[PDB]
Amino acid sequence: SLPLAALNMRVRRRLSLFLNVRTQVAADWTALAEEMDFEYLEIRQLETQADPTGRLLDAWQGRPGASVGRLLELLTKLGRDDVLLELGPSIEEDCQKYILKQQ
Amino acid sequence: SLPLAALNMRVRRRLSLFLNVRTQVAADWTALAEEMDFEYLEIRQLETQADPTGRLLDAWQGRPGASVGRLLELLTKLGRDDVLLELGPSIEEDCQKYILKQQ
Amino acid sequence: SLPLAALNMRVRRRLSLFLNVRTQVAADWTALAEEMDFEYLEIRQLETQADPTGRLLDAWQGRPGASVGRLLELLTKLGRDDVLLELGPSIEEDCQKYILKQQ
Amino acid sequence: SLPLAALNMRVRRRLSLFLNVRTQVAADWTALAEEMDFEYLEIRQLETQADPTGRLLDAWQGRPGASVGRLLELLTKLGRDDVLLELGPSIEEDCQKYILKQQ
Amino acid sequence: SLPLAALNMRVRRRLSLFLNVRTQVAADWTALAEEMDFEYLEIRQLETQADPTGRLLDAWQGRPGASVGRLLELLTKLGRDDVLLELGPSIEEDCQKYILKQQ
Amino acid sequence: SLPLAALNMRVRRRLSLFLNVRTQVAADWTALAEEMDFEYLEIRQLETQADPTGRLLDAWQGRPGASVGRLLELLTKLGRDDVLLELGPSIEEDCQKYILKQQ
Amino acid sequence: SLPLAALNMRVRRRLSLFLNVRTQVAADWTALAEEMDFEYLEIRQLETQADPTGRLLDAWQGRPGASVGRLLELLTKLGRDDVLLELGPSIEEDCQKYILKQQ
Amino acid sequence: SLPLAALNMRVRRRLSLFLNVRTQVAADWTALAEEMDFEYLEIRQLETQADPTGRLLDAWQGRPGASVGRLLELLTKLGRDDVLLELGPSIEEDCQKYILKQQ
Amino acid sequence: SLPLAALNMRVRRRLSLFLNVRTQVAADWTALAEEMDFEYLEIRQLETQADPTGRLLDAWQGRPGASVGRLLELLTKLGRDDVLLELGPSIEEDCQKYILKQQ
Amino acid sequence: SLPLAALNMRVRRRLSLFLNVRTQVAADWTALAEEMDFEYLEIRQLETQADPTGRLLDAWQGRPGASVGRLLELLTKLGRDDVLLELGPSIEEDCQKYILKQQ
Amino acid sequence: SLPLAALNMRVRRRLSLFLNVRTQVAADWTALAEEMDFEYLEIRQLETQADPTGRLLDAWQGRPGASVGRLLELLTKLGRDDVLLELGPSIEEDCQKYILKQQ
Amino acid sequence: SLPLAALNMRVRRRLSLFLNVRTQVAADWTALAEEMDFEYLEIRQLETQADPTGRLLDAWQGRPGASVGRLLELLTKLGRDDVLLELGPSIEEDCQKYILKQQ
Amino acid sequence: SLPLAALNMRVRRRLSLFLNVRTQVAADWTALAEEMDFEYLEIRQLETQADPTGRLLDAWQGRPGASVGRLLELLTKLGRDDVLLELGPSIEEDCQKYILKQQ
Repeated sequence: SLPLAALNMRVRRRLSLFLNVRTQVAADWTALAEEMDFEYLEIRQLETQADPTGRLLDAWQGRPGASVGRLLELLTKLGRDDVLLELGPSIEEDCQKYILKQQ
Repeated sequence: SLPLAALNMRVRRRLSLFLNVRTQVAADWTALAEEMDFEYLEIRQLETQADPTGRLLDAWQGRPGASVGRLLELLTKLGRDDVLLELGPSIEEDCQKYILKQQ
Repeated sequence: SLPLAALNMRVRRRLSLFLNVRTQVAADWTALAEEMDFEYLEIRQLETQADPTGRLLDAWQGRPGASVGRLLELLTKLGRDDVLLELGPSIEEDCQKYILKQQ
Repeated sequence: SLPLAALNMRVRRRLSLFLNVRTQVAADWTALAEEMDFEYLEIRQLETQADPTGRLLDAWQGRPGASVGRLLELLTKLGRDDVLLELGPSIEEDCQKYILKQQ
Repeated sequence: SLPLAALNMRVRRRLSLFLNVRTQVAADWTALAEEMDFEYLEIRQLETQADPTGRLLDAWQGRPGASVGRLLELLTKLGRDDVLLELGPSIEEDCQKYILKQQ
Repeated sequence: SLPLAALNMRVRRRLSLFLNVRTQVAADWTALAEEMDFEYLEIRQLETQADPTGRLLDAWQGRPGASVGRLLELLTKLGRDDVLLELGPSIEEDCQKYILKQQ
Repeated sequence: SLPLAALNMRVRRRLSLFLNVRTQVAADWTALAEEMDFEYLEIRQLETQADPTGRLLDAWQGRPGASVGRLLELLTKLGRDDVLLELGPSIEEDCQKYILKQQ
Repeated sequence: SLPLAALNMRVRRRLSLFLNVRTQVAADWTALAEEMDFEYLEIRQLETQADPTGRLLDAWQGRPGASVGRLLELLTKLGRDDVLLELGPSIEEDCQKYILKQQ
Repeated sequence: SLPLAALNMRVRRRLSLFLNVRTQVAADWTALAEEMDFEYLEIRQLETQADPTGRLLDAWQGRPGASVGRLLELLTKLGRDDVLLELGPSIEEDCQKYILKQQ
Repeated sequence: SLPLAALNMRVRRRLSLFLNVRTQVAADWTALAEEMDFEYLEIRQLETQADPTGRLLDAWQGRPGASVGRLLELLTKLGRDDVLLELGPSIEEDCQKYILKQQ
Repeated sequence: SLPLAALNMRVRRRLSLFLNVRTQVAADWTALAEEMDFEYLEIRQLETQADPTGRLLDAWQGRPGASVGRLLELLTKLGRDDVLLELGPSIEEDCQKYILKQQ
Repeated sequence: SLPLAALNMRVRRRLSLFLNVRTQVAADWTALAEEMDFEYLEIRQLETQADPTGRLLDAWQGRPGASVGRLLELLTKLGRDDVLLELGPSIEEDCQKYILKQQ
Repeated sequence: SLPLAALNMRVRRRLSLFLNVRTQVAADWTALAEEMDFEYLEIRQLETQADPTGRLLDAWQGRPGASVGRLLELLTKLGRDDVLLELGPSIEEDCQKYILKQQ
């Protein structure tokens, strides 16, 4: 559907709080980065700078498959329903704000 | 119900004091880790780093069945009523604080 | 009320010292930029150049809702009462100077 | 087809919002600048001044292969379909305005 | 009283030496971060970057209850009188310097 | 053949689960680190940081003999056929993905 | 067949209760350790640390002949049918769980 | 008097050599940990990690009664005059060094 | 031979992906920076800013020994044949493009 | 004595190499910035931009106490005799050049 | 020899591409500006406007030591042989054109 | 004599391999840190970040007694002649390189 | 001669298998630890952690008399010719590998 420029700073910080908690067992932002067809060296470069989830979403702005619904189904494919229950209405509320800005 | 981000540092330390006392006979954090569908190698990786209960709860943040009530009923399924009598009101008090933060 | 041209260089530097301290947790200038209906790409463009709070106030000069009182109530909506206690009398003192310049 | 003077300020700002978000992994304006046969020192000179995408399009005004359709196919060669879905109708609407100005 | 901008780099380093010694038993900076109404994911994000006490004080700059006396009474509520006996006169000496800078 | 940048995060975590189970009798990651011509002090430095198998593979990125097939035959020389039966098809599936990324 | 990572913590504790009862006459874990081609000094090193059956199974993770069926036939070769009658269905139930995790 | 930050690494290792020799009869570091008002689960958590005397002194850094003279009188209350005869002049020599660092 | 202005953005990013993976054991970009006669404080200054390999190549633009072949033989002297097998044809392809631009 | 315009680019880079190595323990440029009566928010603003020592000396150009000898005695008050032994003759050589330019 | 009016726009742009790449480590145009006896405030004024190398050469038009050979030996004194190998024949070709214009 | 900026990355890594092997009995980097008049909380802060020997040498850059010969005699005072026999000629070879850079 | 960093993981495990078999009559690792001038409390601290021979060799890395030949003659002074007949060629083979690494 619509690109990830609809997601403003408040949602993109709340995704960061969940996803850059770096765990060796479960699906942190590196599992998401692998599901978005990033090379290992790209993920390893994103590990260095702070907020790697935000830089991951910035690097996944211009990619041939990127959208908001693709992000919401990749977060379901990872099984992390932690984020879709809290960022459920906020992502829709920032979708409708971007649509109203496009009028 | 609500995710394990409602559980702040004070409760998550008091669960750690009970659960990472590693016993060969009774139900320590490894029995809880088995009840949360972790592989043996995941539990064996969590044994290495300090506070394995806290890293266990961090790795069980994003999992398809995780919640606070699921944790409270898995601690009942293990029979450890040691923790539910002391962390009874504290888990509710940090549930209501997270709800009030969501307003 | 009156536009943000009443705010001269001394107040606009003291807002910059508080607001462009970039934090991942609390409300820096990006939370304020989101509260003023800026797109994510606008905020991301303002991050690049130095003094992003000053360029944020320059980009919020000509906007349909902009005023001094709107700024003072958006800084209350973010909860940052750090700035309203120190820039309390200075914003009024530069309001009254702009009024006296209009005579 | 027709040169890049057909692209007025509104499209050239919306390309700037997408393309000068400088990422180390994906295709920002420097990948586009490399696809338009610029030397490394030219791109390095364009990095210094603000809005490097606008100065990139100004430096690619007079070049032997430059057109609007060449820009639209170089943005497809980079795979960034982020911009062609939002700047789809606007580039055509400013093409038809330039044609009507030529009568 | 007065905000935490009165606390310069020397005091803010000496608080860091005491408070980011991370202990599982006593009150390190995470107990202080919980006493300042931070979510678990905020504290978990502050654990990642170096000097978490300094980033904790930066994130507690703009918060509705923040002051120097609030910090001095939260360090008493944690019972850590280690810091109030050594940073006793230094916090007052940097309070009086900030007051003299305000004249 | 092809370098270890073909091995993305999912395989490199599954090698970590088998290989950093530290045993005194059998061949854990330290036997593999010795087979890759590392000094004792290098292995002793890799023991300190978490995920020593991942940091071992990162330190064996740029080495004169490193490849994917060299890793698969060093894991056979150690006799650990535990990993080649489960990471059999996954290493080939991430080889073919890296080849398709090179086109 | 499938490796010993299928055996989670509950089965690996119930094997430990039977097998590390150290007897001079019958077949405890040292007879099993001899049947798995361990040297005397390896078994003597495993005697020192607590739960020697669990460390024995960890040291027999990566070995050229190790599997679950090999363990079940070595426990038959020792004649200990004490364990195969109680850990009969549990080893199959944790085999099928590992297969379902591999999907 | 003065806090336990006066005690540097050499004294804190020599206390560790005496006190973490774990005896069932006499007063090792657990008797000292009980005399410093630690809960049983705190002491049981300190038993797990290596150098429990050093982690005990780190956890007794910020506590309402902690000082160097309190430590020297709690080691007298336990009757262990083994440590006060060898760490007699060294604790004073590191007290006077901390005082000279405070000037 | 020819200077490092022949190396455009695509090669200079692919060198960055390999070389700024910062390892304590092997030869990352700091070993290369030492082989190019940089002082420790220069390398320590280059560590601070992002993409230190790109800023390293920019600081090694104007140096008395710098060329493309010198870079290719210093990457052989470090033994990193990881980069010469993938950036083999690309460095020649951007050499021949710079020569054709010089005509 | 004479102002800091006597210090040209070569000395001001060599002070930068020593002083902006950011350490948590010793006296980097932030201790010097505190000794020159800068507020915490000023130092925090200078941390953001690259070469903070050079921007620190630029912000300490016009200040009521600034001179070259004041800088040389503040670098002695911090105890950093690292810089006065190497930038000993160079600061005098650029003092005498500024005097000869004033004739 | 002959003044810098012999250097036309094409050479003066190619010197600009090399020299105004602003590096903190090597010799950019500010090292050249220091070698031509400019004050720090002059160089700091030249930093503000775009193409600082061209404005540097314009400000070094009328100076008592300025010539083309002085520029070619100051670029050798800085060790930047990057520019003398590419702007070797072009500076001579624009010297001979200026001589032929003087006839 | 000469400061620790003479010691480049290769020597400073080889000191790190010997000195940050953390032992409870012998003289690791913490004994060296105590011999260089660091407080316990400084050493405890240096323990947290990786390569504590390198950060120890960075924090001992600007200190009133620091030099290369002081380091070589403090490593003799600790009795560690392990490092002076292997880093014997390398420290002199990087001393003479720094002297030749000073010319 | 050469230090104990020449002894890699395979020899250091084979010494551990012989030497940490703890006997009350013969010469285990504690007799060797006494022959290397360790205090009783040091040996008693090394008894606690697993592989006490490896931690004994790590604590005897930096000691004024430590070498490989000193170890081989202290194992002869204890009369244990069990280890010199099996670790005869392996210690020489890892000596020659360390020499070839020093080239």
